[PDB]
Amino acid sequence: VKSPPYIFSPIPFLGHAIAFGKSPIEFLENAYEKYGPVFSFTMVGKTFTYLLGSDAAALLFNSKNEDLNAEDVYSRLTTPVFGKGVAYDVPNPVFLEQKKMLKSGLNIAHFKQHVSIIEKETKEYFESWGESGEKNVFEALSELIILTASHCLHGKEIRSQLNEKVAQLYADLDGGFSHAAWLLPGWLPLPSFRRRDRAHREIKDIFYKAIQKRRQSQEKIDDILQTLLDATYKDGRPLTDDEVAGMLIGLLLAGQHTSSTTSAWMGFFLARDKTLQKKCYLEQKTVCGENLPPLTYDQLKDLNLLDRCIKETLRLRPPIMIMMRMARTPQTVAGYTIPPGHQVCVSPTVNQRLKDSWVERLDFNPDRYLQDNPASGEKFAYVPFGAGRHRCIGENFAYVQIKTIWSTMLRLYEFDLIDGYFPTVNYTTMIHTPENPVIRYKRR
Amino acid sequence: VKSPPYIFSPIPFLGHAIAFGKSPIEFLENAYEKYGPVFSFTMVGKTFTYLLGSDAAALLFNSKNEDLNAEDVYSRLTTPVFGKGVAYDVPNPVFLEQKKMLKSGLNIAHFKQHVSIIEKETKEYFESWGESGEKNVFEALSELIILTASHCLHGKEIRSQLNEKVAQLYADLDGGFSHAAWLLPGWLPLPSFRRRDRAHREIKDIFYKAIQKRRQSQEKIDDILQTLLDATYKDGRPLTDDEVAGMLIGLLLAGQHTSSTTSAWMGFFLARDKTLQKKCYLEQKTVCGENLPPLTYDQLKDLNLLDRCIKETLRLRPPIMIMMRMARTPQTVAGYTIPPGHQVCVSPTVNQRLKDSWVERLDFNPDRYLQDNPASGEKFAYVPFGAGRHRCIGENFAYVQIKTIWSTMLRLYEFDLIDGYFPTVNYTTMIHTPENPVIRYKRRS
Ligand SMILES: OC[C@H]1O[C@@H]2O[C@H]3[C@H](O)[C@@H](O)[C@@H](O[C@H]4[C@H](O)[C@@H](O)[C@@H](O[C@H]5[C@H](O)[C@@H](O)[C@@H](O[C@H]6[C@H](O)[C@@H](O)[C@@H](O[C@H]7[C@H](O)[C@@H](O)[C@@H](O[C@H]8[C@H](O)[C@@H](O)[C@@H](O[C@H]1[C@H](O)[C@H]2O)O[C@@H]8CO)O[C@@H]7CO)O[C@@H]6CO)O[C@@H]5CO)O[C@@H]4CO)O[C@@H]3CO
Ligand SMILES: OC[C@H]1O[C@@H]2O[C@H]3[C@H](O)[C@@H](O)[C@@H](O[C@H]4[C@H](O)[C@@H](O)[C@@H](O[C@H]5[C@H](O)[C@@H](O)[C@@H](O[C@H]6[C@H](O)[C@@H](O)[C@@H](O[C@H]7[C@H](O)[C@@H](O)[C@@H](O[C@H]8[C@H](O)[C@@H](O)[C@@H](O[C@H]1[C@H](O)[C@H]2O)O[C@@H]8CO)O[C@@H]7CO)O[C@@H]6CO)O[C@@H]5CO)O[C@@H]4CO)O[C@@H]3CO
Ligand code: HEM
Ligand code: HEM
Ligand SMILES: CC(=O)N1CCN(c2ccc(OC[C@H]3CO[C@](Cn4ccnc4)(c4ccc(Cl)cc4Cl)O3)cc2)CC1
Ligand SMILES: CC(=O)N1CCN(c2ccc(OC[C@H]3CO[C@](Cn4ccnc4)(c4ccc(Cl)cc4Cl)O3)cc2)CC1
Repeated sequence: VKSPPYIFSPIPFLGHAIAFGKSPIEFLENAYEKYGPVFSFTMVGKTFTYLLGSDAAALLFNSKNEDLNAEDVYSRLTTPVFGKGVAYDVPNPVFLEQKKMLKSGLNIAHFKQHVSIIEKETKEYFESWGESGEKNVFEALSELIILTASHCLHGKEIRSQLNEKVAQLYADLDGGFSHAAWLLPGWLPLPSFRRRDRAHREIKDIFYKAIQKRRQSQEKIDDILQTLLDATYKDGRPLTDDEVAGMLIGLLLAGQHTSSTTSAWMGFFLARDKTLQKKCYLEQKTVCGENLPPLTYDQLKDLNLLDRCIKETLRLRPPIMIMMRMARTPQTVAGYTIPPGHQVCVSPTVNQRLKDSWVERLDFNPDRYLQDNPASGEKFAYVPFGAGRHRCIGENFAYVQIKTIWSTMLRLYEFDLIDGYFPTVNYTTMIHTPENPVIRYKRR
Repeated sequence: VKSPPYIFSPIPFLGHAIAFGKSPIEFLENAYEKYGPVFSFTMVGKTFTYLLGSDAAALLFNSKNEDLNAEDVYSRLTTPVFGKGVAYDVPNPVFLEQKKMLKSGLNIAHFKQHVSIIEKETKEYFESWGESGEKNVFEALSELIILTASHCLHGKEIRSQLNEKVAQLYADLDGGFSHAAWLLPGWLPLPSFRRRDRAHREIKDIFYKAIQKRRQSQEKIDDILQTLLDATYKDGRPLTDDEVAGMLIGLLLAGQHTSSTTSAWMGFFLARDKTLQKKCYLEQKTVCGENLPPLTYDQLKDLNLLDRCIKETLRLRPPIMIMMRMARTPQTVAGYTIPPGHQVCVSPTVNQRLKDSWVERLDFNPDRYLQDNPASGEKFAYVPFGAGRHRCIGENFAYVQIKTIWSTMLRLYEFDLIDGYFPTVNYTTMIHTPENPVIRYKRRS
């Protein structure tokens, strides 16, 4: 019985809050060098054990929620946003069943509807950008993906309900994913806290309309919303309008920022490497045809450089930078015993550029997978959508959304850095955004 | 006409204060990577331009004080501590004459007196350490250096006055060297300013009577104090007691924490590398004889290995991390022009560790000066004592003090890391101290 190596700190309560908050990746890498794959440190009165590399990460991924708990650590910020009865407000096994319902709605038949739907929105959004200029790509992508995600994961009913003042209510909901919502108790009246809670009530209320609007129309519509309204537990109990609305919010959030971010980054990687940008466009012609017809799901499967470009963007910029659990029981990894109380953590980001197992780690090189790599060489070195019980379900949909958008975007425009500026990473938010994400764009 | 590359910060007033504050060398080397030898950034509403590498630092080192001025940047810290009419409170030509006088005291005749003074102080101090144990070297060293530096630089009369009270007065003065004193206006009253001011008066008062008393006795004492009492500007004008008192405070502050931090680090470099440590002890025997007799200045010149260990310590841990100037007129380096108003900096630490010119840069290797190295291969790669008009005058004394101390310390003890711990650097203060500088020791064979 032995404790993970502990990283002592000068500052009594803050701990490593300032060094880690400043640049978590450098911090975690420096710690990996000095202390190894399993270590502890204190931030803001809380102790964190991190698991780095595949072997160590294995513990968090392979474990039961009974032993490494996700609600204990997420409820604080998620439950106020998504709502009661949904996600981390219920016991895990109840959650899994809701996960299976959402899974059902994410299949090839729906994805075939999604492709053309997203393609139209993309084309129609970018009518405002004209033939050339300099605009913020991430904000454009943020707005577009709020349109595409809603169109696909919510109904046409809800998509037709989106205006300026609804995006504001979504923005209010984003402000729930904060530094402060995690650390500070909910009973404090902060600006962001009231802002968020106001929007939750409103948007639940807006979803109540559209659920009622569809529950009553007879036209057989087969999208994701229908899948939810039709589903049932092992019980045989259908979902309450509340439950449904709860998981509609969870879909909107999961599906929006994780794809805007990633799309935005890939933009800058492709603008920095103009040869690779050219090859992606060439592959568009080679696969789909020189006449560039509207996109099909079946064509997507064959855009393999684009696919690896997305694989590689997610490698160097996974939007979920950290996974967390609470140790409810003692757990053993690498010979260390993590005591109950620690928040146990894995970082895809660190794992995915770890010097031990990636060649030219900081290089944007989608051909790395066409060689030997730990993404197939190792279990948990490449892990942007997690693994085990808490593993993602949006991977196919996120690949469809991003793929369609960038196909359309490369068809519209050639992209370039402004004065060679490659954006750095903003760590002031759990939304990890590119700093000043403005690209130059020529018509193709 | 082009200004240096500038590093932007989101944070409005503070700018890079946190990123620089936390790890300056890390910050500066990453900046070197992205931007090159010359760049500018801002902290707490001040803009800094750094000159990294021999070629760039040549600007600061070669420049005249009118162009790149030190009073403008040092005075707020310095004058309150040393007092008026001294150092950076007077125009630079006046300071040079002052430096010339101090220099004339730092000669071989006095250094020979110093050796046997310092050795005795060292032997006597470390009697409280006993056969073995675990103690805080850095604390022991600063305590010791206060005694040795006073004895050598102030004289026997002042050293006999050194008690618990006076040690506290000096520590209050040290408190004047805060980042706070550099940033915040002097009419504010933090606890530490009051202390600095009160202690400045009480120390001057002590030095006054000490100066008075020797100006009177007939004992022909040939030391650094007498050199000051007998000195004269080109004028013909001798120093007033307040000037003598000033530079005496200057001397103790100067010759104290520079030697104590450097000695402490060397302790840790020697404890980390045990076969190096033993070779140093063998050198003692090989040079001074097997009997290990009392140290002499002459013997110190032939301790080449210990010399290079100090040289190498100063290379990796120079006590003065940043030298600074105010730009009064515009200056040009590497094609860039620094506007008047920027604070222009060099860091010996960064220069002395630069991938480009240092083979295995982070390695403590005293024998690197027996190969081809940039200390002789370049101009300003190795500059722990500065260069140009503001060049240090204390190097020879520093070496005498540290060699004598560590020579003795090696004869007395063998040193070890506690649990393989090597202290990291404390940056929260201007005395760049080692973290938890406790060392293991046992009586040497
Ligand atoms: O000696 C090296 C160390 O010195 C300085 O640390 C001081 C620090 O600045 C102050 O904060 C204070 O420490 C108090 C601390 O704040 C409290 O948390 C508490 O500490 C207790 C721990 O909570 C508890 O876990 C246990 O500690 C044991 C560890 O659990 C166990 O793993 C092991 O620790 C070893 C580490 O695992 C290993 O990594 C290595 O530690 C290195 C550190 O990681 C590194 O940061 C540095 O530490 C410096 C530090 O920077 C200084 O500021 O080097 C270390 C090399 O040793 O080795 C560890 C063993 O040394 O064992 C420990 C038990 O030894 O108990 C502790 C109480 O002991 O109370 C503290 C009250 O002092 O003071 C410290 C000491 O000067
Ligand atoms: O633009 C004119 C500028 O040109 C020269 O600077 C170049 C520099 O020498 C190159 O090294 C390189 O600099 C890179 C830079 O170091 C990186 O940090 C990065 O910068 C991006 C930021 O990371 C990102 O945050 C954002 O910047 C925004 C700021 O965060 C925000 O505060 C605000 O900027 C305000 C400034 O804070 C404020 O001081 C003021 O700035 C003006 C300067 O004071 C003035 O000297 C001049 O700068 C010259 C510079 O001296 C040349 O050497 O004009 C400045 C701006 O007009 O005014 C701002 C208030 O609006 O807004 C910015 C958004 O711009 O984005 C930046 C830029 O991508 O990227 C750089 C790599 O390209 O390039 C620069 C520029 O060519
Ligand atoms: C690039 C896009 C995406 C990435 C990189 C991503 C990443 C992740 C990661 C890392 C996890 C594991 C979290 C943990 O273990 O703590 C996860 C879980 C999950 N994701 Fe995503 N996601 C993306 C898009 C989506 C989409 C579009 C949806 C909705 C269809 C979604 C819904 C979910 C759900 C329901 C979970 C399960 C949470 C749990 O079981 O505790 N994600 N995702
Ligand atoms: C190892 C110990 C020492 C180191 C590393 C050191 C370092 C330095 C450095 C880097 C400078 C240049 C300052 C600048 O340009 O900003 C300097 C200047 C100076 N030092 Fe030292 N020093 C040491 C010991 C001493 C001692 C013992 C004395 C007095 C006996 C002393 C007195 C001075 C003086 C008078 C200056 C000139 C300041 C000026 O002209 O602006 N130093 N020293
Ligand atoms: C203290 C500290 O150092 N830190 C505070 C906590 N910090 C953190 C916060 C949240 C987090 O996230 C995990 C939870 C919350 O969000 C998702 C991630 N997600 C998003 C899309 N797919 C998955 C999620 C799951 C299902 C659904 Cl329906 C929707 C979503 Cl948003 O899992 C991960 C890390 C890490 C940094
Ligand atoms: C904002 C910022 O980034 N920062 C704050 C200011 N920072 C700084 C502060 C002081 C400094 O110091 C140079 C001046 C001050 O002190 C000496 C150094 N000194 C000591 C011994 N030998 C030389 C000195 C010279 C002669 C005599 Cl008589 C006595 C002394 Cl104390 O020169 C150098 C740098 C640099 C870091």
